[PDB]
Amino acid sequence: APRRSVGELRLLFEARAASAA
Amino acid sequence: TTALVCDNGSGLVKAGFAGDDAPRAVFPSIVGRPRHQGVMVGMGQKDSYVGDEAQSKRGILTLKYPIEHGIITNWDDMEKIWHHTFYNELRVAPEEHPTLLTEAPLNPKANREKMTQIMFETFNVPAMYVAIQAVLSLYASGRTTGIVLDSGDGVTHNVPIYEGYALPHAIMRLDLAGRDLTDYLMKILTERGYSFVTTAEREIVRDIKEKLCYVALDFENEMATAASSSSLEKSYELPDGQVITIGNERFRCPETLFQPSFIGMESAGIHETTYNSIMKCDIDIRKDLYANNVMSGGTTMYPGIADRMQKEITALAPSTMKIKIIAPPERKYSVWIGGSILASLSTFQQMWITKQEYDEAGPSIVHRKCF
Amino acid sequence: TTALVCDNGSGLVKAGFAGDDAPRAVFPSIVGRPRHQGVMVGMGQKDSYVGDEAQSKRGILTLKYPIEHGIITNWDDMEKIWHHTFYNELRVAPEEHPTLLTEAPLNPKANREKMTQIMFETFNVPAMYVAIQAVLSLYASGRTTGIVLDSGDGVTHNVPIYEGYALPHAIMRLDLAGRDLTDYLMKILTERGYSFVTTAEREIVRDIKEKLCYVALDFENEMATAASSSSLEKSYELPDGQVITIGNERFRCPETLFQPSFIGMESAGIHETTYNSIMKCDIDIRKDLYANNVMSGGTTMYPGIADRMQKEITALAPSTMKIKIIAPPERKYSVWIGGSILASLSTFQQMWITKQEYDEAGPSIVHRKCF
Amino acid sequence: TTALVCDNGSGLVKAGFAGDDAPRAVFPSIVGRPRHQGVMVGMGQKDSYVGDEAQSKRGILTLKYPIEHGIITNWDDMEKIWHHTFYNELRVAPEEHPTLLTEAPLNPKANREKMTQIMFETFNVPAMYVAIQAVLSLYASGRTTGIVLDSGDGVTHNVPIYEGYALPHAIMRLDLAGRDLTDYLMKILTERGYSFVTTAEREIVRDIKEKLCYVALDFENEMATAASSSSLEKSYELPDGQVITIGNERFRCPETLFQPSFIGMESAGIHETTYNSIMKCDIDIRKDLYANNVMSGGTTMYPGIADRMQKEITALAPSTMKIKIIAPPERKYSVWIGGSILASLSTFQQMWITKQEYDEAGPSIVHRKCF
Amino acid sequence: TTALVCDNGSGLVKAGFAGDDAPRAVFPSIVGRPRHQGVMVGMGQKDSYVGDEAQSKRGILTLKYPIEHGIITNWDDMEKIWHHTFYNELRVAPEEHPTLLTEAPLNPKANREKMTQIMFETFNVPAMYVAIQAVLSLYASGRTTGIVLDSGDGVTHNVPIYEGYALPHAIMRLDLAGRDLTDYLMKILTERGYSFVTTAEREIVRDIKEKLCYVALDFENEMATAASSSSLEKSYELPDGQVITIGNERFRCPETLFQPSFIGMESAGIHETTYNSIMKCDIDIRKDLYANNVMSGGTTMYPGIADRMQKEITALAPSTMKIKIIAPPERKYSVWIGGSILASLSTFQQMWITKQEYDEAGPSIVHRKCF
Amino acid sequence: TTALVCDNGSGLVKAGFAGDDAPRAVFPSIVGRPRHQGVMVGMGQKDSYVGDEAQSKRGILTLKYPIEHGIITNWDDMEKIWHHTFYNELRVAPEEHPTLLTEAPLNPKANREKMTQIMFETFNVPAMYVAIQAVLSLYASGRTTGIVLDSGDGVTHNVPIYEGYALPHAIMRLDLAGRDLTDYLMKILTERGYSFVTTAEREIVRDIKEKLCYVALDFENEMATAASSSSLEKSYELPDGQVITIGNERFRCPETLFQPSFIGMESAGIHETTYNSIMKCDIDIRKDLYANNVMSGGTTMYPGIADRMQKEITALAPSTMKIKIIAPPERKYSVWIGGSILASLSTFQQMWITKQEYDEAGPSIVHRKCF
Ligand SMILES: Nc1ncnc2c1ncn2[C@@H]1O[C@H](COP(=O)(O)OP(=O)(O)O)[C@@H](O)[C@H]1O
Ligand SMILES: Nc1ncnc2c1ncn2[C@@H]1O[C@H](COP(=O)(O)OP(=O)(O)O)[C@@H](O)[C@H]1O
Ligand SMILES: Nc1ncnc2c1ncn2[C@@H]1O[C@H](COP(=O)(O)OP(=O)(O)O)[C@@H](O)[C@H]1O
Ligand SMILES: Nc1ncnc2c1ncn2[C@@H]1O[C@H](COP(=O)(O)OP(=O)(O)O)[C@@H](O)[C@H]1O
Ligand SMILES: Nc1ncnc2c1ncn2[C@@H]1O[C@H](COP(=O)(O)OP(=O)(O)O)[C@@H](O)[C@H]1O
Ligand SMILES: [Mg+2]
Ligand SMILES: [Mg+2]
Ligand SMILES: [Mg+2]
Ligand SMILES: [Mg+2]
Ligand SMILES: [Mg+2]
Repeated sequence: APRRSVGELRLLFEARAASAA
Repeated sequence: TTALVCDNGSGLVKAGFAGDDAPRAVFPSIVGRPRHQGVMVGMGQKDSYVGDEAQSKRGILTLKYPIEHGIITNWDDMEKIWHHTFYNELRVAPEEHPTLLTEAPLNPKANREKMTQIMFETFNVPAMYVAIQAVLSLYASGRTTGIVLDSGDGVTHNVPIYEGYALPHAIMRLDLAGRDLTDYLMKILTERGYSFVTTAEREIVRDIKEKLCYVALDFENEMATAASSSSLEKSYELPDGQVITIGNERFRCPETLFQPSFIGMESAGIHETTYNSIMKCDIDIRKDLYANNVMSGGTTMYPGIADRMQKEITALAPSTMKIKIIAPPERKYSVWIGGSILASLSTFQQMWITKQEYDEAGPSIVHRKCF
Repeated sequence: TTALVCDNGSGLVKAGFAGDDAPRAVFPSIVGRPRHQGVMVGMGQKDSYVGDEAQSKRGILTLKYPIEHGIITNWDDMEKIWHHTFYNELRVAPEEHPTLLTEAPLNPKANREKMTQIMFETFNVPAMYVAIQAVLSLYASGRTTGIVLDSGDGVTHNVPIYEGYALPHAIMRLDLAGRDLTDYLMKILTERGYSFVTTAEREIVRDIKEKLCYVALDFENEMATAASSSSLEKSYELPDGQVITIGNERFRCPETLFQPSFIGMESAGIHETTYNSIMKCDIDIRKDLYANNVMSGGTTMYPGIADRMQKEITALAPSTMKIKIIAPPERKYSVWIGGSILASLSTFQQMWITKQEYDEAGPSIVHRKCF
Repeated sequence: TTALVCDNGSGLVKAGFAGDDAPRAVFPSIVGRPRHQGVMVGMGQKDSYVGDEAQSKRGILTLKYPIEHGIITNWDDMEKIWHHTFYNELRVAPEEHPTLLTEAPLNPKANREKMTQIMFETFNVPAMYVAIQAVLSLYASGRTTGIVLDSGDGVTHNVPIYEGYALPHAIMRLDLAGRDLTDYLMKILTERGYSFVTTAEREIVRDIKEKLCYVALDFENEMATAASSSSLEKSYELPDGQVITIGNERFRCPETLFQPSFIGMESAGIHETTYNSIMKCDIDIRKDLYANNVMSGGTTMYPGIADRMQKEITALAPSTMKIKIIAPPERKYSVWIGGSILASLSTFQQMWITKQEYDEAGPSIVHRKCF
Repeated sequence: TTALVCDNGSGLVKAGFAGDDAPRAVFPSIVGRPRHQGVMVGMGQKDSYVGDEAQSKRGILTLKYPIEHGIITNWDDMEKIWHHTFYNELRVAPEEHPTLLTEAPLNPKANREKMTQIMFETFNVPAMYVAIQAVLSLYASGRTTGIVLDSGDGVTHNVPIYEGYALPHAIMRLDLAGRDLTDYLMKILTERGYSFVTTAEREIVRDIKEKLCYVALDFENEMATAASSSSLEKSYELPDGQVITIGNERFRCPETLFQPSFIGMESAGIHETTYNSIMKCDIDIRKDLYANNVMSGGTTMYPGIADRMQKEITALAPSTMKIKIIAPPERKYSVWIGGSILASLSTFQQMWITKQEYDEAGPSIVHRKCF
Repeated sequence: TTALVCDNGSGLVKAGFAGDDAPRAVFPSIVGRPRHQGVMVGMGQKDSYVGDEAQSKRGILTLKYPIEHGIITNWDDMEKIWHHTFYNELRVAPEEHPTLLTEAPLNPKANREKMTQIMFETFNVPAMYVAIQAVLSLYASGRTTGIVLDSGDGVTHNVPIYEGYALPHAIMRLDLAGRDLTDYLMKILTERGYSFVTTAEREIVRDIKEKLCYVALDFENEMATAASSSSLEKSYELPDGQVITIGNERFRCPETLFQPSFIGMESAGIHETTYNSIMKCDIDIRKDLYANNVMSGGTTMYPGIADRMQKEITALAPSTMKIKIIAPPERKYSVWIGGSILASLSTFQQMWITKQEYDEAGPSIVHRKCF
């Protein structure tokens, strides 16, 4: 996978937090 | 206030504000002190130089690293490196910025305590945390499941993780990394008479290692090819313009990661310790660890290291397993990028060690809260 | 409103609306709780996994079954399994749907009372009933007369019935079923070194049991054949791609149903307890019980179990009796299909425990109305 | 001719003639092979060293144990250990002396077969037997009834016995023993920076474990005391005279027997598996098992382990039961002493596997005669 | 035929037949060429003089050493030194006598190859070998285990050995030896105006170094004593009868072995590199290395060097360790005596490089066989 | 009061107040004593003449230099030269003016001590210092880093410096300078019969050397050109009007700096000793030494010496290195200008040897404070 921003990666972990919730 | 991420790994400090894509201060974790007489007055001739200052003066300084095998051995100089990091490079007063430190796993609790003491009593920082570097390396790769293989300047460690839930019994740490590779490269460059012995020369052989070395895909056949032909030889120009030429040393140096017995290290190689770490994991999750090998740290940057690692684990692991290695670009900075994610993550703001908790519980608090 | 059928048997919940041909929710009656240190953030907010979710995370969870030997031992987790069944799988509010539970016979009245309390006070259900699983198993076959052999995950029981009129003195329950078969299979797989010890591995040996095992028609000659030739050996692939090979263990495992002394269980085998149950029946009806053995429950699914059972009872029963075994397809779901019939039978709508009767009589009501 | 008893347990071989009060050869079950170059000719520099030879040369050898978790993994080196046992330590030709081997229960039949092959075809021994170590441990105490807890270097197992008649369904084996304790002690000694990584260092941490460690009577309060005061700290001197100091690690190490989750082992502790083994026994005999717990094996030698075990089982077992633990002195050698009794018992001389029976029946004979 | 041992170390050739107790040819490894005009015909005025010829003509020759820091820099003159060694001093034809050469460790493979080429193609010798000088130095002491510290004219190196099995990762070589001591002695003798600048004067200051210098036991107090009193001053008579007087220079010269920073060398001192070499060894063997420090080479001949080395290592090493230094008489010749042993050892006659092996494999063979 | 700088180098005294751009007293360091009878009374006929006095009377005086090879040989006459410098030339009382002396490096400590004694006890000066001439020569250029090549009347020396921090092991001093050039010029002018033998004639050949001589760019081709054509010949007029003509002597004289063997000096030339001095420096700084060769002293004034030096070092140094020579105008006075800077630098006023420190510590103080 190509480089992606921390601004992008954070929202993946916020989405995964909502999935774990 | 925007959080602060300071990867006091070995060899290079990576530091910068949280939420940035890359560390805005990267410099060597070196303190250098003048080696010779002080003949020429009319200058500050200052007692100590750190980072790029020390590199710019390399050949008159006794360079020293105050963190060795991921362990801070020399707190008086490490506190100079932190002072330089905060006040000269980042140009920020730490008493406004909560600082995410990080360290290797399986590391003396005295270190984590002294880092806590120094951060809360020298720099008065509002809050602090000490994440495991390999856990950060998953955040940088957007993963939630995988083995992480971090291979730094001073230590190499494996941490398997599955939807969270790091398996602490399956963690392994090797004490073999880029310094042992540099010193072995010096030992084998002695075999054709480039005598490097000073720490300045150690710092040049680090550059030779970074520029020329690569990992052989098939070490016996690469060794035979370098014996039969000069095609693998490369020429490099020393700071004084003396040309050197290097051959089978070019891949014999990083091969010691896969064959530690070359440096007399007894341990299993990095492929074997990766496999044995997966073998310490419960049998259900191994397929996803094989599918999610994450590589991080500067000594994973060697060309072909991912191909060699995949070959070796595919030889170790059962024939059906889809062995995959996530070794992206910028994996050198992945520990810092993972800290830049974690320190800015909205759920992590519960996790800081506040200074009130330190005033209540002393250095012992950082064993209770941090993993 | 359409009735609701929830077969909280052991091992698997089967649940679904009455009148459906098959249970639309089938999932393991497992609650799993994390075993390890949760280092990443994005976990731990959810701290208990149920059913197929516990299978999807098998290798990081301490799996537990809250119903053991057909007895609910752990009401706090069983109430989680019921919550999951109603709200997540069937996606229905139980306060509109009368729920047919079912349980094994000869079972502590404290269980039937706590199930009543939970159904009427946690889920507020309009009405409830607790049918005997073997009585349900007749409806799915269409019999009115027969031996029922139910053999579940936790218990095995025989209930003879004749035009109605279950003979309560001739009921027998064995406490030997698929969990004892799994644990004995683990004990004998240890004989060639596949060490399974975790509950995740118990859950894999359950799959090995379901995929490979079968019941020998002539155990001594099958054992001699497996000793003399590898033709009976089968290979299976573990979740990590490690191949295992299995031989006489393949039929020695389910043979323990016919020879409980293999697991140290004292009792007579399932053929002998079937015969002794017929021998407790009045001598006029025995010919129709021999002509109507009904087999149900998942551990009756083994290939050849009907042939072995017929051989053994034909050796036990008098030479004239036409021993016949009704072991159809889907006999794994026959208890649920029988509940789907009964709950939708127009004659049965008198039989529900209404919530008014519970408000008048407390848990004791379910001993007065239900058989 | 006087029989021969050779306890090839893990970690230490105990061997000697039957009827002796103590094994006259006790040495570590280690094979070591030179790690480094062969620089200095004029010496045999021999290819392999075993036992005390390997300990005397520890720091230049890659030590390996050919028996792992009570399972012989490396027959080529185990046959060297047997050769050393017979010809160098006991100084006897096995073709005159019938040899009582012993092994742990619930152990791969391939091991018992390969031991049979090796004894009858390499050493030509007149006769052989393979007693279960826990059954032997009764003879050394003089009991006829009890639940034996053997806890070795590689395995721990419980075997309840009543006037004879070992209950094979109630046997349990844990795969947790002194090696897992050594490796966890290494992991926690890393917490204050004594990095032990070589097998020589593993062999030193085994000595630290034997000299310093003890089992806490009340682990939470001992942990709090070691946190509040240095009174529990002890100093030990490494082979090079470097002093180390050890504190809560001193009892956190053997505590993992009671809390296997410290090493990530999921299983119940040794007190819980002892209780569950008694709970697998028929309800009449439990009172005499509680009255006759027999402890054996080197990892039962920890100070206070009997007191802690008695506390934990008295908390588990019903309040009336007279929980008693028979943990005598020399219980480290009780398995050998039990073999020295059994091999010299006149009733046992019927029981040997004769070489004629092996020539008739191959390795399979040792499953038919031996328990 | 009796073997031949030719220690082409730096500064002095030691040569003689194997089995002799002492080298029968000891002479300086010097080639001298006439510096001035050729005024006086009627003489050969020959182009070159070597050894004692060059010393006897010292003041008209530009003396040069063709081996520098253990590395042969000048093969055209080294081949003259070998010719002189064989034909003029030993008076023997090398084509009958297999020649044991020796060299320092960690030395360019081009040297070992060119020595092989020269021995097999110029001198046609039947066989050859190239032992490490420190490995030879054990044989002359009779040890099998120890650190060897060899300190020659051109190089100093540490090699730890244990029952054999030299630890190649713990070898260290310092590039500081008697020439650096001579040049520093010249630099400090300049401090009171004895200007020595010619190579003839370098060769006289070598004699002053050998005759007068000693190693201070407590350098600060010896320096203060030489500052406070003339009692430490000694007078020496130059070849022309000019008296010189020497004071604190007498021990400041060899002190640079312990404080290399005096010559601007950055490396740790010889005591520190001895300790660090023991610290590279596995922790079990360190006690026997401390018990077996072997000193060899001419620059270990200074009075008091053993006492100073013992004091310094006893300050470095743990207080319990029995630090012992084996610095016998004739330790100047111990490398040759060790070669005289090894070349006459009957086990060694397998080890020679035969000329057939060179004709098959060229110079590369001497990396395969020799250590 | 403004400090005083008195460069008692060889051949010429340069003296003057600090802060002046050029020394206001420059005169030869000569003492002359009447050679002949005292025939003519009525005059003082005074016993001694110094400086321009001695030059004005040259042909009746036995001229002598009291400083030889940078070493003061004749303190009774040097004290006359200092007396003349202070009282007759500068016309100042030294007891008000702290005096910065200077001397060459690697010079007998007896000189620095006697200069200290004389300054503090004959001239009662308030304070004194003794800077190394080459360190002063940097200040006049404005460098902080460089090779300094000082080439005086009596000595030539190389001192490498880097941001300060003179490397004392890499200093070299040659004892070859303008007096050896004068004496060789006299020896070769004898080849066409200009017999110069008196010290007056030595003082005339010094003028011939300064006026006519130059350094050949390509000595072999200049020698061939002077052999083939008279174009290189120059005519000079002696004080008595005798014309002399000079040819290949014109560049053969200063060529001896590059080929000391012409005067029988064995040492490497000034280009070779410059390169070898850079080669004693650590490999990182060599590029800045090549970029910063500083030339100073009167014998660097020869036309073409910078071009020849650049050619020779560019032939010696690696092809990439940007060899640059800083040989400015007034480099004859650069040592004095550097003293005029240093003595007026405000940071230096800490560095003076005060007379209180001399009264406390005697001549030994000037080894402790001064470099
Ligand atoms: N491009 C490269 N190729 C090979 N090695 C590299 C490269 N870049 C850095 N390294 C090596 O990686 C190490 C530094 O890695 P780093 O990640 O900064 O350490 P840490 O993990 O302790 O922060 C050094 O040994 C350095 O020589
Ligand atoms: N096809 C099959 N072959 C063998 N065993 C099976 C098969 N299907 C299910 N089982 C076993 O039957 C048991 C589950 O039966 P089930 O009827 O769901 O229990 P219950 O009667 O309590 O509802 C488990 O032990 C499972 O392993
Ligand atoms: N006094 C002691 N205290 C604690 N541990 C001990 C003691 N003696 C032996 N051990 C440990 O017990 C193990 C050896 O037990 P042993 O009975 O010889 O094994 P096995 O049962 O396989 O023969 C080793 O791990 C050793 O460290
Ligand atoms: N008695 C002595 N005291 C001090 N130094 C000595 C003595 N004898 C020899 N040396 C010095 O030792 C060096 C020669 O040692 P040697 O062992 O011959 O060298 P190598 O090890 O290369 O053969 C020379 O520097 C010499 O000056
Ligand atoms: N222009 C010149 N050309 C050649 N040689 C010169 C020149 N000027 C001075 N010299 C020589 O340089 C020497 C004086 O140099 P100087 O720097 O005054 O000595 P010091 O370095 O001891 O002060 C004398 O030998 C003089 O002949
Ligand atoms: Mg890092
Ligand atoms: Mg069922
Ligand atoms: Mg045992
Ligand atoms: Mg030598
Ligand atoms: Mg000068």
